[PDB]
Amino acid sequence: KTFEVVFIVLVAGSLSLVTIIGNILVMVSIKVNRHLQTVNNYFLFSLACADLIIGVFSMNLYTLYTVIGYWPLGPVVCDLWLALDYVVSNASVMNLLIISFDRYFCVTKPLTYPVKRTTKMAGMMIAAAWVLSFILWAPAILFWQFIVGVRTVEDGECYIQFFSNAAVTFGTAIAAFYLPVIIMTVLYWHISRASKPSREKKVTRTILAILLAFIITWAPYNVMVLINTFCAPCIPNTVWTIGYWLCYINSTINPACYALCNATFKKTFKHLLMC
Amino acid sequence: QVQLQESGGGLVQAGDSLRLSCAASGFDFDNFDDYAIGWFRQAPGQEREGVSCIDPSDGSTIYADSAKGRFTISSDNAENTVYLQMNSLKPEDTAVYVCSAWTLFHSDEYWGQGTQVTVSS
Ligand SMILES: Cc1c(Cl)c(OCC(=O)N2CCN(C)CC2)nc2sc(C(=O)NC3CC3)c(N)c12
Ligand SMILES: C[N+](C)(C)CC#CCOC1=NOCC1
Repeated sequence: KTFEVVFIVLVAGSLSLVTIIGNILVMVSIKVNRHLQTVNNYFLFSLACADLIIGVFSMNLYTLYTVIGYWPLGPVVCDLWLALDYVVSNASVMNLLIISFDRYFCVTKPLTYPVKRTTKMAGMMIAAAWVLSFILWAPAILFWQFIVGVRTVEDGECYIQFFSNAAVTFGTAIAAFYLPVIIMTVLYWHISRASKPSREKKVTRTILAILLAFIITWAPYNVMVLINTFCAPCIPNTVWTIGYWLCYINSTINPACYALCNATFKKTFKHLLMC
Repeated sequence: QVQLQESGGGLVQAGDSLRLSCAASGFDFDNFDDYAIGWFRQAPGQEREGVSCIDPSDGSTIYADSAKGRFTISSDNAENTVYLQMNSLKPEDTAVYVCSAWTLFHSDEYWGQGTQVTVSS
């Protein structure tokens, strides 16, 4: 027990550290190297930002939550942290979605779309992602206690209240994960099937890496959210922790499946680390 | 990184033909195979529209609706150099022709210097 806590804080802490370091490297490498400053990498920039926010704030506060056994910081910063976390995670997923769309359009109309698409459009789509994430999650999180008339959240624990009622739970969860993953998988299927063998094996390779990443990371919690919404004593806390962390690590593996999956990005990376 | 230089730029009367060649320099790690290459013409004050594009690894040709039937594109995989031959040209095809290369999903995208092609009559 004396070495266990430090082991936990070391694993989780170092994980978060690797997250923020990696994404900082992405942003920095995109700003520093003009050659990779394409419109397709602006989405990677926004993604790196969201994953940075997740990497610094969500991971450490949830590490604290889990390592102490309860949430001491208070109801105000509880609602704040949860709002932030959900909004920026949803932002991350919407970013992945918008990347999927962009890649689809770049694939289908290979000569018209890349020229027709401008940076202003990219900024517009990014802003759309963040805004829609905020609207979908933030107002429902903080103002649920004001509407219900009580804060269902226990004094020691810090979860979201509206999951106590399934009607909103499903509606938000599918709009955050299920619908977006359906769209991503189907249009990526369009990409793979219509685009393309070295040229063709690789497409299925990258698409598979990306989709398997997104799924193995985001699916556990989203289905755990659906399980707990039916019965209260049904889900313990250890598996919950596992699910939450599994959701967090996506923001750690994002530079691998989008940035470092390309050849130049890593070569750029090396010089920053190699001074 | 890599510079892409073009050739063949010159004068031609209506009905004649030309052969623009785009050569790409030596690249580190990335294989010429891993790059798809397209030709883009830029007319005075006009938007940089795409004429055609070729995937050397697959040999797949994708032409624009404007230059279909006249323009033919290929390459030499061993030489790492692409050739775009245009036939039966019009004075509407007076523009600066540049050579672009995009890695899949539009990372590592490159643009060249460009050569002038002016059609008389
Ligand atoms: C998202 C979530 C929800 Cl929706 C939830 O459900 C709350 C609930 O309905 N009840 C009613 C029945 N009571 C006995 C218990 C509270 N409980 C947890 S616990 C936890 C975590 O992260 N636990 C960590 C410390 C291990 C969550 N993320 C989480
Ligand atoms: C998953 N976590 C609770 C840690 C943060 C969040 C959120 C809201 O949006 C999404 N949930 O899953 C897919 C995106």
